[PDB]
Amino acid sequence: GAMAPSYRVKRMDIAKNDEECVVNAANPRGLPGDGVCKAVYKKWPESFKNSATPVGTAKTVMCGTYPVIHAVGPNFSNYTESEGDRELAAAYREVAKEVTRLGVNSVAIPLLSTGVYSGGKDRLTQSLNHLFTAMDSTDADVVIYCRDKEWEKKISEAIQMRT
Ligand SMILES: CC1=NN(c2ccccc2)C(=O)C1
Ligand SMILES: [Cl-]
Ligand SMILES: [Cl-]
Ligand SMILES: [Cl-]
Repeated sequence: GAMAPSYRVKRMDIAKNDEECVVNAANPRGLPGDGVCKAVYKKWPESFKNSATPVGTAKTVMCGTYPVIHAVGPNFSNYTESEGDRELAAAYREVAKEVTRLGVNSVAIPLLSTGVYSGGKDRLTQSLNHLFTAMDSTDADVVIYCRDKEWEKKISEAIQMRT
């Protein structure tokens, strides 16, 4: 565990993270995909051996000794708001279980079910609150990665609000 477990946000490519493991915003089929998933495939392609897993789950595959936690959030184009919310909360609970099991002191994590799984809705607050619900009982330093300047400010505000 970290001496003083924290949350931080950075606006940059999660493939360049400075943490002990990474969470991939994966598809259920273990395909290279697009966005974060494609960046993760280019950086850690070995971690996509037998990475397919159902929606609402996380599956860890090593790239050398570096753990890639493939977390599959729901695609809100396909799920109802209710069932999508339940699956999104579940994926983050499975990430917290894997982070704990691995014994890492830090993890790099994107906001699940934003971008192409958002069903065209702004889900910053929904996704980030599920992240906090799962990760608050863990003692890893959490570094959230985003690409948008306005999202950086909103995530930073939400972190600082609760300190
Ligand atoms: C930046 C981002 N904007 N969005 C977004 C998507 C739909 C509606 C509004 C906003 C993301 O998911 C990431
Ligand atoms: Cl970058
Ligand atoms: Cl997404
Ligand atoms: Cl973003």
